[PDB]
Amino acid sequence: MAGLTVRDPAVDRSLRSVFVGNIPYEATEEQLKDIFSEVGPVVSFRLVYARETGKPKGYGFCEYQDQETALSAMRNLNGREFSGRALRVDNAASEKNKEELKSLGTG
Repeated sequence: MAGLTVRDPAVDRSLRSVFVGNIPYEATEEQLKDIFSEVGPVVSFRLVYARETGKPKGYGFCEYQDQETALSAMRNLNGREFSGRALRVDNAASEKNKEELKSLGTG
């Protein structure tokens, strides 16, 4: 990306992570797992839900094993209908999407 030396590995992790939205409340993390695996190898992922009934908020994130694989998700999954809801997949490293993660309370 920048082409600069980075000592913080969290930067590369953020770059290879994406922010996923428009997730059906009927969808599970296991269903999302499959959706993510269609793109490529995955490190981690989470679906954020309301701490009450358990109903998903429809937002989460996915960490891929490669930054280009994460970009492939942004290419493929972003705008792709998932059980009625067209998924939004952005770069988690983006300030806006990080603030969205803060709103979700993921860190």
